Amino acid sequence: VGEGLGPTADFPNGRYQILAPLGSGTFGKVVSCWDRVTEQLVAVKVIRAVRKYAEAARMEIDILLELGRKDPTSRFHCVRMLSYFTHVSQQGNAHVCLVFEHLGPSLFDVLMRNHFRPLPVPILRAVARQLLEAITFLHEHNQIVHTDIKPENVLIVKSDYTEERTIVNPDVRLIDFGSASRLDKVSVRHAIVSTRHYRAPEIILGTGWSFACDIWSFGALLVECYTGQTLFQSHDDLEHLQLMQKLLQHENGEVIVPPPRPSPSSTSMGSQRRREALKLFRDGRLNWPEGIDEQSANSLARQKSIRRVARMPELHSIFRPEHACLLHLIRCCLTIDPLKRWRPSELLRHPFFMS
Ligand SMILES: [Ca+2]
Repeated sequence: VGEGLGPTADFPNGRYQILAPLGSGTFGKVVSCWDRVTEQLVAVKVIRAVRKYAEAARMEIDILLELGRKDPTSRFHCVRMLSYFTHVSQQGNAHVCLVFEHLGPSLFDVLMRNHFRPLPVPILRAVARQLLEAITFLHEHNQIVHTDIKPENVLIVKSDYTEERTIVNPDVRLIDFGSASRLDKVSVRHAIVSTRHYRAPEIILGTGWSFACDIWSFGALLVECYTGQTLFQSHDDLEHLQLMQKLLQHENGEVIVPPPRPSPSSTSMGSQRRREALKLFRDGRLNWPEGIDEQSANSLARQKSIRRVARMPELHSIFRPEHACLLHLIRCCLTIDPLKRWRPSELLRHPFFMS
């Protein structure tokens, strides 16, 4: 902190003076910075010179250029990239740096600051609306899928506050386009995408994901805003799918069904994924709980999973009677079949947003 990034003729110690940390992750670090040229606060994302995260940073730049061209003022609530540069470190490491408008706390930071208590519904509604506007812009105006919708990637960059500090009138930015994919030509993909807790079932099952996987993540995000708590807390595919089945078991038509079995000759990424997913099934049904151990009749692992699934609520029981409208909205999102999920422009017409 206190160094500069992006040396220039006028500012050889760096145009962007590092002020404070903002966030970090496997991608690298985000720092609050003073732009010595325009004399503004900005946020700069510096990607670790690791190649994996650096080539992701370059596709992010490309998408953000197109989003910013179509929406300079972020009326559709995607983060605005102001600039980008390569910071050749004094060692020799070149870091890809993205310069963003001044940012703000994430939804995760908000939940954490409130001790993972429920977000009040009027704020939930305002955040949900702006995030759907962002997702509509991506899917329908740009044919881009984000794939990484989660609390850490939804920022409140501007916000009035009511006094501890409450949040009123949030101004949302969706961030992190380093995993976004253009789907205007290629309709379906099969790579594993999304962080575990927000990952749609079709990604696990190998049946092909598209725009709809973002609506699943969105639905899981909203439930977490309502309860304060991550909805799917498993890191194992078999148990994760069962938690989905349990949540939705009282929703008509909501069953986890296996992918079609691939030709044994088929070498594609999608076939490989479907073969793996089929190991989660026995005679066409999800092989839970028996598939958790299957090496011991009496199993500690199997017993833990049974308790975790028993603790998982049915979707309808999460919501207070007076919040039936939000439940109806989430039902249009948390559908196991991606073809049943609503488009974000349709979700924006839902009565939850008129009232
Ligand atoms: Ca990410």
